[PDB]
Amino acid sequence: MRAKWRKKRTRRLKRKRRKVRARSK
Amino acid sequence: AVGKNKRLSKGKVVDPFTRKEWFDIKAPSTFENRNVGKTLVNKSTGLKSASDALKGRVVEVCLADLQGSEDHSFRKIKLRVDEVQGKNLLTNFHGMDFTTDKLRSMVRKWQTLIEANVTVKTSDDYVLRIFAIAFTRKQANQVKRHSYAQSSHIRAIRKVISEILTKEVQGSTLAQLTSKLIPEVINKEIENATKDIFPLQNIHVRKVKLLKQPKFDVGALMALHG
Amino acid sequence: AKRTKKVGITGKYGVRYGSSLRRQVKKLEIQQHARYDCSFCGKKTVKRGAAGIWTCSCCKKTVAGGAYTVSTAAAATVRSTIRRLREMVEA
Amino acid sequence: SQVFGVARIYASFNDTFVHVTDLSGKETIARVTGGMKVKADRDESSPYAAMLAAQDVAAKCKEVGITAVHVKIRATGGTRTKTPGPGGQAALRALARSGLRIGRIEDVTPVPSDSTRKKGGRRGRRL
Amino acid sequence: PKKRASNGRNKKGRGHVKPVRCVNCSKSIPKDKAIKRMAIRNIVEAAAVRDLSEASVYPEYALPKTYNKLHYCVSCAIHARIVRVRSREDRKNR
Amino acid sequence: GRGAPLAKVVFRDPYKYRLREEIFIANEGVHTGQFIYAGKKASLNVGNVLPLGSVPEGTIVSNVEEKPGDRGALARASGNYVIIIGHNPDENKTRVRLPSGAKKVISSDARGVIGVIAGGGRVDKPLLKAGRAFHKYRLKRNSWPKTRGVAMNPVDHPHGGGNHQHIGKASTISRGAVSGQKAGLIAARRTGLLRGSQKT
Amino acid sequence: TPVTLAKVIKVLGRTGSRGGVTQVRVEFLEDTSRTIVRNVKGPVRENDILVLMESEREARRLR
RNA sequence: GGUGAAAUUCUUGGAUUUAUUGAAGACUAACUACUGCGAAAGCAUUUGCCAAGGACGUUUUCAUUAAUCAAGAACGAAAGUUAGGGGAUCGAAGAUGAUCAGAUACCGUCGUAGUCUUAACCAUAAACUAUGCCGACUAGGGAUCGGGUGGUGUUUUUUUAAUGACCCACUCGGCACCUUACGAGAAAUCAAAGUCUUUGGGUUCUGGGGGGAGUAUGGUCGCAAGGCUGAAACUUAAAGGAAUU
Repeated sequence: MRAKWRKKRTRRLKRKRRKVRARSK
Repeated sequence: AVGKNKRLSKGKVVDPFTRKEWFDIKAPSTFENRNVGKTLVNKSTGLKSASDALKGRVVEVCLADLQGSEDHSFRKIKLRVDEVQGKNLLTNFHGMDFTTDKLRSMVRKWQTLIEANVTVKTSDDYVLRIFAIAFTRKQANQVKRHSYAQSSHIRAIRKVISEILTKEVQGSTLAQLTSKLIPEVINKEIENATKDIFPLQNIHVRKVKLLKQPKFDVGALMALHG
Repeated sequence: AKRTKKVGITGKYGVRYGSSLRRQVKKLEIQQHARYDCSFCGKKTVKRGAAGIWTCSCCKKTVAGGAYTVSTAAAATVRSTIRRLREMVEA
Repeated sequence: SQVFGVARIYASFNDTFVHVTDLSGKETIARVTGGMKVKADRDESSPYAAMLAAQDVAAKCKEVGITAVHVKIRATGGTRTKTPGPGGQAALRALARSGLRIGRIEDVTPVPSDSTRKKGGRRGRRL
Repeated sequence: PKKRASNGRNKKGRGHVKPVRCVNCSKSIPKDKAIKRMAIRNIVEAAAVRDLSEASVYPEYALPKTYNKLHYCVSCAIHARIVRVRSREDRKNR
Repeated sequence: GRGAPLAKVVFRDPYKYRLREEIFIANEGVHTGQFIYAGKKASLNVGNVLPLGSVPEGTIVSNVEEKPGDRGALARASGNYVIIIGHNPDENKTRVRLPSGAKKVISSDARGVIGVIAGGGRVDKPLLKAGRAFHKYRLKRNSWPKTRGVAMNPVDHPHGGGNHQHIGKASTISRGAVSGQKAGLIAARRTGLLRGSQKT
Repeated sequence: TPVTLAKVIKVLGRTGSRGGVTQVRVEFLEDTSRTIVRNVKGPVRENDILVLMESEREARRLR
């Protein structure tokens, strides 16, 4: 897969993880 | 193509040239023999009339046709109709410009396109924006095939051209102004005053624009047609 | 001694009225309470007396201007444009 | 004699227009475009349709009595093709030897000076 | 690898160049990167001047020309055969 | 009760020995000691009162009137102006642009002050409190606070009633509705948030 | 149908994807000295006369 | 109207079209080039103001005040964020019509945010010359930009002074270009990537097989999206670079 789209998916996963951590704390 | 229209009228004959008539144009006396042509204007009804329709009209004619010559082939003028006394609708001077072919063949690589324009007015409350154009020249025995000019040289040439253009424009009327555009006399002292800065070549007057116009001026308008 | 970091003048509001509104009113209050100078003397003594009224203690001249600023950008643009038409008319 | 009217020929990649007007330009002698001559919806801008439209315009001008025509050609013009259409040359050639006598051949296509933006995106056409 | 000494075009020591749009595909390309063709043609085609001369008002005259500068992108030029690919050694000429 | 400051101008009576004091809306840029010239022959300066038929095209005016003798009708709030778009001599009428964007033709005999009204940009600081809003509305009228029709009782308001706070019927009200039925949006040509520029 | 008999003088070459159409430059004896480019389907040699229905139908290279 | 062909759609209340006028907004074609400036990003209309910078000349001055940089600071394409004006074209989302077994795309028509301007954040890119800065040397050739000097040189002037514009020769500082390899390099190629196994001019930063991963966490800045620092566990024997058939 293209590095740009992989990076975009990484940013989406980072946002999801940050939201999960914020809702947990 | 032809069979494509589904419906035409949203709500849901005779040939017009029978009513159409012919009217000859008369150019100002500042040019040579006029022989402008003939236009078609609707019948002079009691509501619109032919004269008022002819009032708002402009006719595009080449200057070579007016002069009856050849060297003025690449210059054309619009004639602005102002009043009509019947079959001899008189017109005035609107503006002069070259041809697209002339401009495109004029612009060439390895040269410069110095240009100038000043907003000025004549004596008779006639405001015209005079445009001037200039190209650098390759002198004899020159091996540098680009003829580049410094920005200071361009600035000085433009300033001098604007100064002489304003001097020409001031203290003159449309008749004398056109009678001096016709023989191409501006370029003479333009190149005389700008040749010291750079050799200069292909000196012409780009175009003029009619922005503001004084009153009808019938008395001196009649002078351009007798 | 920099008793505050970013809230500044709005520190009187405390934990209230959100953050964006507090920032907006902070900027507007800074513009309102800033001192300016009278064009007739050049001394920075101009203060705000009321809505659109800018008074002074030395020049003793009251100027009608913006609600929170002595001169507005739109007002200055309008004044310059009016001056331009006046010059065009008389010349 | 030899009354002069202008032709105002419009050449594009999709259609052809031969709209003869007076010298001033406020007239409607044989506007007739090159769309009704052929039933193809694709061959509108073709030499055959252009020649047919030019012949019709020449016949109408002969009926109206105009014998001298100036030609002012123009391309599509603007932020687009900029090149003259194939039908313009064919229409001019057909109108030449079909009656009226022409003069002062001139191109009048309007070309802007870096105005607006060309439609198609930064990547352009990707057919 | 390094297929060409000049990476895109003659852009050394300049950096950013104002871009232009292709004539047909309307693709935005740097001005120096556009293959510019100085097309000087005639608004009357071949074998038509003879027929256009005697069927024209006034004797001789006319004989004008059209002049257009076409900015073809690399893909459009390859497709329209404006420029043709050649061998490695022939690249260095001109 | 008015954001725009009031400027007091004294004018000598040309028919009797007395001083007549007008009430003027303080334009932006005016100051004490500045002379104000009101009339047709007066120059084009900020604060001067001139007939609309004498100012040039594109002029910015304020405190204009629909008809002569109205003592100033339109453009009287803080930070508003009227733009002279054109003049028509025959049956003299000045075409103008109002702050709302509507274009209306008015007689050239109408007079408007030159400049904009001071206190422009009054509504940028949020009220930030109930106290500021209450003090502002107290000097104007009894129009604050206002209770919602959903929380209103069904007899007290057509929108009221029911276990939940819902309108029930359509909020938009036709212009032909009689008094008592005009509760909510009136003659809603286009409802909801508009997307894009207003293009007024 | 107004016919025009025209005799060819020079075959340009074979055109078209399938090579069934041949280009030729042809003029007509009646009021000669003007020639047009036509396309022929069958085998055409020099000094061959063909009946054209069309006159102002200058053709183009086929595909 | 459009496309390979079509289709949505506007059309005897004038569609397209011709001619005139007015408003808006975007930009500075053609001139425009292996050419110019700036630390970089980046700058192509005219004029006026404010200054700033490079190059050249200099028997003018200070006298080593010098080269690179942890920390730190300024600027920083486009896009995005906050509050205003403007909002003419283009136009992510979206709305339709095509093509296709499927098309949420490539193709046709509209269309919000955005594209433009003011006051503040964003600190990013193939930000490339994938090439660090300063200083000394090393095969040649032509052209070009700015400056300087000499021509019993040309032309422009007032046929002849000045002032310019050209041609010949030289020099400094740049953008660069061409044939070759004394040499370097794995080769592509390089007058620097050379003066490195005949190994040392001064100096800053970065990397030790490919994934994990520019991820998690710990800190820090930011309204926000995100920016800087930055692993480990685990897995594999090939991941790669240049050229040849």
